[PDB]
Amino acid sequence: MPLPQIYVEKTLALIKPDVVDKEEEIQDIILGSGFTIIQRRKLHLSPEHCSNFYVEQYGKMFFPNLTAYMSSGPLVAMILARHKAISYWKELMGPSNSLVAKETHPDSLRAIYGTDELRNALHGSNDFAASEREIRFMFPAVIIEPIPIGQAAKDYINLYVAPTLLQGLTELCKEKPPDPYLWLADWLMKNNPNKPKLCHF
Amino acid sequence: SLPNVMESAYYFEQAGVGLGTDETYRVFLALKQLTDTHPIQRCRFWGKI
Amino acid sequence: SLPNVMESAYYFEQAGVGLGTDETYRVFLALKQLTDTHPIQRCRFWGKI
Amino acid sequence: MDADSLLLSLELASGSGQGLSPDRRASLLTSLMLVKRDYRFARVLFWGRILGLVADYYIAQGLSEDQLAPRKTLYSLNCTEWSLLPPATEEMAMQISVVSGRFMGDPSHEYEHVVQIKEETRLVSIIDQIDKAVAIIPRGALFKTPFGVTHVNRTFEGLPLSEVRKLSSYFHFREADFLDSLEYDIPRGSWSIQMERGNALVVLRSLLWPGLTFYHAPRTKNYGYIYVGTGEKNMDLPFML
Amino acid sequence: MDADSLLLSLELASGSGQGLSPDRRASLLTSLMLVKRDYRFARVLFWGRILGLVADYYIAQGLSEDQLAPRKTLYSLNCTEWSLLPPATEEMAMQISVVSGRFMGDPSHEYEHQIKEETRLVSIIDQIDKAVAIIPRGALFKTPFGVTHVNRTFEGLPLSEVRKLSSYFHFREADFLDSLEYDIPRGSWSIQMERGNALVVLRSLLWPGLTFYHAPRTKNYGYIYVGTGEKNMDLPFML
Repeated sequence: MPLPQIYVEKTLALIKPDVVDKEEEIQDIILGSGFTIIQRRKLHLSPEHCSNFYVEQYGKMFFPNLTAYMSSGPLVAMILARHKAISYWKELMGPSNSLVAKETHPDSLRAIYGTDELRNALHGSNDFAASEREIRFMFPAVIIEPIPIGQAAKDYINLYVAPTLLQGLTELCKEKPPDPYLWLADWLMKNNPNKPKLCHF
Repeated sequence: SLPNVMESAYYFEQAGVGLGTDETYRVFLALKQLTDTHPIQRCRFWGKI
Repeated sequence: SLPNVMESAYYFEQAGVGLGTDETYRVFLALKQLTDTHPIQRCRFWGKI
Repeated sequence: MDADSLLLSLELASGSGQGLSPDRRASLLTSLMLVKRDYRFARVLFWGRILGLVADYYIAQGLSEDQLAPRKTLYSLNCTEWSLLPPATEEMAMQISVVSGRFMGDPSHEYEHVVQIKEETRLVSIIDQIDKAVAIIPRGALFKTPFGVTHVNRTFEGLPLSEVRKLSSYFHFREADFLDSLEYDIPRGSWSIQMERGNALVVLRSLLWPGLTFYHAPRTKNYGYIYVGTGEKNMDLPFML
Repeated sequence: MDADSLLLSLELASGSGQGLSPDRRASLLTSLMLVKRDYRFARVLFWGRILGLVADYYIAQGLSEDQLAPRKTLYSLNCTEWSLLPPATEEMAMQISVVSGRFMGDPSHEYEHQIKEETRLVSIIDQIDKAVAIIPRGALFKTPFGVTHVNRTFEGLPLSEVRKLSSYFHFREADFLDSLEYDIPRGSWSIQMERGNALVVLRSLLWPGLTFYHAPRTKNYGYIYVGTGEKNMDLPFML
């Protein structure tokens, strides 16, 4: 945002399981246009993993056929960085409904590599917050700008982590075991609010 | 019913000519599979295009 | 007189034994110098140690 | 083909099938070590052999530390004794526009233009044309300094498997990214990209100057090229393309 | 040695001369491509050959992402059917010490000194890998994650420190490995060079039959053992 910092935005490029075998030609298109490859993941999207990835669309719209479609084959996910990456990715990608996009935007990716709505050619993020959510769900521990400096991260810890940290540090004082990293790690893996209790046999 | 491709391949290399040893041996193995598949009286290596 | 030690070297690599093609040719050239230097009837490659 | 990795390069296994005898191979290791000795070269590459009509024209090039100068190429007949060729220019290479065909044997053969045209000057100017038009460099092998001195990349990996098939991942080894890409080619499609032994080898066979062979594997460090052919330009190429 | 050195036919050019055949060169190329396919190894190396009496043993090894991990070695007789050898323990290492005799072949062979032939093969393989396996300086980089990776910016060994002998390590658990100057006895390595300074040849003398090629200017290295299958304790009498 300011002068001595910069904003390199990110977007997610999804390669649908019908077109994953033709990946080199579309890779030539997306690399030659100006988009850069950050990291490519060859992932098998589970039916029980696609719903948590698509709580934004599938959670309110009834469409289980696309959920079965994402589990029909491999899925390639990539992170892109470009000057105006969202706008140029929407311009090169074009609008959805590839039966109409074969006639309206004949140079788009969905006009060549796509067949219909549910058997789509690709999938791209629309908003920056949606891009952040998509990247944070699919990809491992990478850093997405902006870093929420100041009171933004303190509120995140104080309403997401620090109640559990206060309850952990309350029981960690009485009694005092030696090497308390064991006790803190066992308390966090045991008294987890977001994860259930585990009992091995 | 094959001819001896290997001495011919040894004589290939003295002219600076041919597939070396590995690629011409895979050629000779494909020739062996072709001779085992079809009733061929003489199955010699014509060459490469 | 030099024996046919290069085709014997191809027989060596067919058996898997040998110094390589260029090293056996190099030994053949050294045997050619040995035959040209001394009045030798038979000068064959005994081997190397 | 580098002089230190002549036996470490798949020459006959490249698919062109125009390689060397053990006689010619051992002669190249000893003689290229000799021309690395008496001619002060940073590295010496075996350029290739011209087949000729009555004798073979073995050609090797040597390079200085500047890595982009015109090459001090060398020639041999019996592949053992090598001597320097004169440097080439455009006016001298213009002189053989009235003659065509293969060239044979000794450099003292006079060609009819009547100005007598030597075999040696035709040979070195044809070497200059094959160097200028074809015998590409791979991507990442030549990185750029701020000065005019170019160094060979010691950290060259340098071609992923997704960029093997592309035309744009090969540049022309010629002083002019760094160099002119292979998509600036006339005609479109004058290079044969071919997959041998799976991903363990690729050949960029030139069709404007056959039988030039470009030598991979990926994950390597060879990074080599070799021209063995009839010697004249394939002007027939857009008809067969 | 990797399959790349199997392409260049570098076993004969090392000078040991027991070597390999284009039969076995093409067979190891296709079959080690299969071994890299079925078992998810990072790198697959043709380990070498164990000399037989009725059949010839062909040995290859596979490695994980950690380069110092216990390898899953494999054996084959007809050079296509690769089968996974079990890992070796010390109990099988001191078991085969009472059997002195040549490697025969036909892996269900039984020794009366019972003791299976496959156990002898596996314990002999672990003995050679623990003793005379060779890694040059800077070939392996100790990552701070705890694993060992191949150093991909490995410039080859210069000619000054080829002959020290302090520039070659072992391919097992211990410049973070143990050098060759502490090997027992001293002078148990045949230090040699090929034509020119193009290849450095190291031959083990505690196990007669392993050869280590090394090109001093490129990233070419690897050990192949083709030989008797015996540890000679006669080596102090030889020197």
